[PDB]
Amino acid sequence: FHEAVGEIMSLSAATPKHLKSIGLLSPDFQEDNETEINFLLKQALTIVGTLPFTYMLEKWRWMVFKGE
Ligand SMILES: [Zn+2]
Repeated sequence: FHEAVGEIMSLSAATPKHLKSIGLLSPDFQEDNETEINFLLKQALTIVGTLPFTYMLEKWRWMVFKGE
């Protein structure tokens, strides 16, 4: 829960909608469907990248500690 609450803020803070309202991103900047794809893939390579590895490592550790 702690890390989830810490990460939800970072997820929203990185949106171009907030950036163009905070002044760092110029208002005359329209996000394209390709930049959205690039950002989503960059996020995915971390989020969905770390999931199967985490599950497999935990399954292996649980099966080792259980003696199977
Ligand atoms: Zn933290």
